[PDB]
This record gives sequence, structure tokens and C-alpha cells, in this order.
Amino acid sequence: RPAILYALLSSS
Amino acid sequence: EFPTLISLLEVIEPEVLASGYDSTLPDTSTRLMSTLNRLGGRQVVSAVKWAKALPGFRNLHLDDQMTLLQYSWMSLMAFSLGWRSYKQSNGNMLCFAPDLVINEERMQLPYMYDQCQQMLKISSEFVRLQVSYDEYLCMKVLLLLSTVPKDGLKSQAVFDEIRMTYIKELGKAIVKRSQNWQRFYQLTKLLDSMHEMVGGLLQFCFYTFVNKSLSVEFPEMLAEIISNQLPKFKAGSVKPLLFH
Ligand SMILES: C[C@@H]1C[C@H]2[C@@H]3CCC4=CC(=O)C=C[C@]4(C)[C@@]3(F)[C@@H](O)C[C@]2(C)[C@@]1(O)C(=O)CO
Repeated sequence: RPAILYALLSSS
Repeated sequence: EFPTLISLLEVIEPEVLASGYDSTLPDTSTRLMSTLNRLGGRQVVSAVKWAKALPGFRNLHLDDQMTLLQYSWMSLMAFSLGWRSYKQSNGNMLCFAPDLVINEERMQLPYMYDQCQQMLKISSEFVRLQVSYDEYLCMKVLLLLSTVPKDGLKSQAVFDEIRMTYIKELGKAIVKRSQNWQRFYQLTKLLDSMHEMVGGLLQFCFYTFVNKSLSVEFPEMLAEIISNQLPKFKAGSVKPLLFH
């Protein structure tokens, strides 16, 4: 699973 | 009362990024493709922010949100590129960024001519149909919702309802401007043909990504997306949603 993408979706 | 969905789509539309392409160094294809991918990664980050602000989108399961963005990033970026090229040059040139246009000395670079022709195709459809801003915004949402795994999604129910919302919205933008049903037909034909126009771009992307000799660079964002996407596309477990 694409980490930067997933992280981007989980955060801000 | 509450702002219309269409007005919200306008406020959340990202500003055009600058590339910082240095047209001072000599034009090479490896360097141009590398610059384009760098600008691509940034635009995709921008598209994650945009999708998050998208009424309804956050109600999908995180896996589905990820899936949709993974499968449609290329079509989102190519659609906006078509839009900017249409507005800024009436479809005569590709306008990637304010500091990055494709002129004839860089369209003549190895590997460039074919990929640029495919991208200008998209632009010239906007010209043919004289697409309005609002039509464009609704269509761009529908693109985000147009490619799904053959095995379906998790939150299929929320997904189906989200599509219905934005199909309504495209219908409304068509109403608020030929004949309504003909226009809807033409725009949904345009959406359908995006799957074909973009399949070719993906193929070339996969090639420049896997080709060791060519040394085209990808930022880590795109690298991770592409790296994951490639086995799913080989295996053919990716389904286009088509209107026709
Ligand atoms: C032909 C393909 C399609 C290209 C993409 C087309 C859509 C797009 C629009 C932009 O405004 C910026 C970047 C992207 C997202 C892109 F232009 C670059 O990433 C380079 C790209 C993948 C490509 O040129 C390559 O595979 C080069 O490696």
C-alpha cells in the first residue's frame, strides 16, 4: 500500500 | 443558506503549480520527463487535499479513498492539463505550468511527440464541445469515481450514492447553461473516451518507470503509487466505469 498516499489521507 | 455544491467545487479547485523548469540548460527528454514527474507528484499531493475537501468523499472507507485516487491520478492530471491547455492556448500547446509549455523544439525530443499528441487530443475535445468551467468541475469529480477494482469496493453503497450526487451535479450544470440530453450524452462520451486516451499515457509511464537505462526520475509519492498500481494493471483487475 502506498505509504505517502495513505498517510496523506489519514492526517492533516 | 448553504452554498451550492457547484460553488464549493469552485472554491476547492487547486491553484496551478509552477514547475521551476530551467529552460536555460539544454532540452533533453530525460530531463523534461523528470521535471514533468516532479510537477506531477506535487499536483497529486494537491489532488489529495482537494479530494478530502470533496463533499461525500470522506464518507468512503480509507481503503476505497486510497483505491480511487490510486486508479485515477493519471486521468485527473491529464484532464486538468487539457483544461489549462484549452483556456490558455485554445488547445494549440500543452500548458503544464506558467513556466512550462511544450514548444516545437521540445515536442521534437525523443519519446515526446507521441505522448504530447495523446495529451492534445484531450485538449481538443474541450475545444470541440466548448466545455464550460462548471461542466469541467463536475466531470473531474466523475473521473475520480470512474476506475474501480473488478472485485468491487468496501463501501459500495456510499460509493454508488456519491456517483449519483455528482451525476446530478453535471446534469444541473448542463441545465444552467443543443439540448440537455444531447449535451449529457456528449460529455459522458468524453468521460468514456478518457479511459482509452489515458490507458496509453499509463503504458508509457509504466515503461519510463521500469526502464533502468532511461533514468527518468519519479518523486517518492508517485513512485509508491505507480509501483503498487503496475501489478494490478498487468493482472487486469481494474475496471473502467463506462456510461456507454
Ligand atoms: C506520458 C506520461 C504522462 C505524463 C503525465 C500526464 C499528466 C500530467 C499532468 C501534469 O500537469 C503534470 C504531470 C503529469 C502527471 C504527467 F505529465 C507527468 O507525470 C509525466 C507523465 C507521467 C509521462 O510524460 C511519463 O510517463 C514521463 O515519465
